[PDB]
Formats: sequence, structure tokens, C-alpha cells
Amino acid sequence: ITGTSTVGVGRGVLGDQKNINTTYSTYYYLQDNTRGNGIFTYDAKYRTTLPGSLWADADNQFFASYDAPAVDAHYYAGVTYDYYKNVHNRLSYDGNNAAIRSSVHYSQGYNNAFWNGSQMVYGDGDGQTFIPLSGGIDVVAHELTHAVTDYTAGLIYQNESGAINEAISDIFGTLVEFYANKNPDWEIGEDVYTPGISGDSLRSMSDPAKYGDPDHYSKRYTGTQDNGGVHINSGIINKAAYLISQGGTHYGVSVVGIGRDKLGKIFYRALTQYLTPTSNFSQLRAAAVQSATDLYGSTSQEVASVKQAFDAVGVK
Ligand SMILES: CC(C)C[C@H](NP(=O)(O)CNC(=O)OCc1ccccc1)C(=O)NC[C@H](C)C(C)(C)C
Ligand SMILES: [Ca+2]
Ligand SMILES: [Ca+2]
Ligand SMILES: [Ca+2]
Ligand SMILES: [Ca+2]
Ligand SMILES: [Zn+2]
Repeated sequence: ITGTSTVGVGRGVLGDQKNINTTYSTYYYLQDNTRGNGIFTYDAKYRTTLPGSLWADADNQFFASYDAPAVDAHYYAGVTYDYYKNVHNRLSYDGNNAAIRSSVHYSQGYNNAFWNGSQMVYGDGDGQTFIPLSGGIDVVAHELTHAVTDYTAGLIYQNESGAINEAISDIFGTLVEFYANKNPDWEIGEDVYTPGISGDSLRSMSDPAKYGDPDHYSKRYTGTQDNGGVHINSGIINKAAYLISQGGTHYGVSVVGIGRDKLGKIFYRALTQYLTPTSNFSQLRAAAVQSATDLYGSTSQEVASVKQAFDAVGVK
């Protein structure tokens, strides 16, 4: 909407206060004009029609319980925008400052979040498996990263290409979580998963097997559930990424860590210059090797560590 840029204050899903960029025109809207061609947050009102209505508020204060998922979807979309722009020189998901749109309060008891081809969508959860999913910065960045992938490599959402697609979203979700630097970890979704159980998460990148997911290619899922295991076999690539960054010895194969920033550079280059819609795990290895070679040189530690990490997870 046309109006003037304003700054509201509110509380997120986990009770923390934050400032948000809004727009004033009669009402205060969740419309952040400070980033690209805007970040827009919508109320889906417990229904499944999308996007719903652009979030309107009478006083620019967002402390009601109903407001909390909107505050966090809006704020964490801004952090994710900043990560891509400041770290990778990428302007929004399309590289051309496309408007970023999210809807919260999607459906009833909805234990998921997704990119629908055009926008982000967040359930409120059922209060048992999830609380409102925009409360996790890694979740928000995971969702926006699907849009980045779709505009770049275009990885088809099934089988190995789909597991790479998933891992890319978990990798960058985690790197955004570290960028914001509030309780960062290599776990996925811990802030919004299972409020009655402490210390768990939806997935682990450091130890995927803790939540049933494979940590070696020989343990990959080969059935048809979950689009051929896209949220399962992502563990193999997540583990490789974790090892590239942090190092370790895994199934007897030692990996020298090179740190998060270089991990992000390697994978961003692979995603945007080398991967294609049908890339498989072996082709991802090749793309990561080539990316590290471009950035750091063929004889570099970074190239050697990429090879070590894919060896450790059984991907040649
Ligand atoms: C980070 C996590 C909290 C949320 C993430 N959602 P996502 O991976 O973004 C789902 N996306 C999806 O299914 O996209 C396909 C598509 C394409 C077009 C329109 C609509 C949909 C996820 O890991 N979901 C897995 C869920 C919870 C289980 C039940 C399978 C374990
Ligand atoms: Ca208000
Ligand atoms: Ca965390
Ligand atoms: Ca996390
Ligand atoms: Ca929990
Ligand atoms: Zn995903």
C-alpha cells in the first residue's frame, strides 16, 4: 500500500520484544519498505485461502497473542533478506528485489510451513508438535531459501534432487540463525518444536541419526514416502555441510573444518552457478568441489575438506 514508513514494536512467539518496520496509511500495516520492493505479512485468519489480508493494526503496537506469529514472520524475513544481501550480494529471492510475502495463521492446528511457489505460509501448529512456526528463525530462512532455490538451481522436489533442495534450505536456515547470533546451533526448528519436550528438534545437522535420518549414503531411504525421502535423505547432505564447516571424524574419515562463512560461500556458489533441476548427490559433490576450486584454488584446504566431507558420508 502507499503510505509512510514507520517503526512499530511488538512481541514474538517466544515472548521477546522487537521493533518492526511498518507502513502507515489510516492503519499501520506489516509492510517493511526498507528492504528491496518490500516485505509484506498477511493474516490468513485460520483459513486456507491465500494470501489473506495484509496485516493491519490500529496503533503500531503488536503485543497481542494473535499478533506474535506475524511479528516473527515479518522480522525474520527481514533478517533473511539482510543475510542474502550482505553476505551473498543477492537482492531478495529472485536477485531483483522481488517483494517478499508471508501469511500466518494458516489453517487450524497446522504443523508445517511452506513456500507455495509465490509466498511463505506458516501454520500455528497444534501446540503439541509445534507452536507457531514463524517463531523459528531457521524455519523462516528455510522457507525463503526454497524461493531462492526455485529461482536458481530449480531442484525438483523429489528423490535426490529434492533432498538437496531440503538440505540447502536447512544449511541456509542455520547460517541465517548464526548470522542473527541468538542461541545458534546446527539443529532445525528447536525453538518451535514440541514445547513439552526440552532439548529436541525436528532435524539435526550435526547428528542426523538422532532423529532417524541417515548420516551416510549407504543408509539412504529408497521408498516413496515424503516425495522419496526429501526430509530424510537431506541428513546425508546436512552432515556433509556440518563436517565441512566444523570438522570431525565420521565413519573413520577425518574432515578438517573450514568454518561457516566458507561453507556458505561454497554452497551459495554451487546453488547459483553449478546445480541444475535434476542434480543428484554425486553432482552436488562435483559442484561443491568446483565452487571451492573457483573460490580458494585447486590445492586449497577448502577443496580438500569438501572432498573429505563427501567421502565421510559415502558420496562419490
Ligand atoms: C523447517 C520445518 C519446520 C518446515 C519444513 N517445511 P517445508 O520443507 O518447506 C514443506 N514444503 C513442501 O512440502 O513444499 C512442497 C510444495 C510445493 C508447492 C506448493 C506447496 C508445497 C519441513 O521440514 N517440513 C517437514 C514436515 C514438518 C514433516 C511432517 C514432513 C516432517
Ligand atoms: Ca495493536
Ligand atoms: Ca537455536
Ligand atoms: Ca536451529
Ligand atoms: Ca521441544
Ligand atoms: Zn523445506
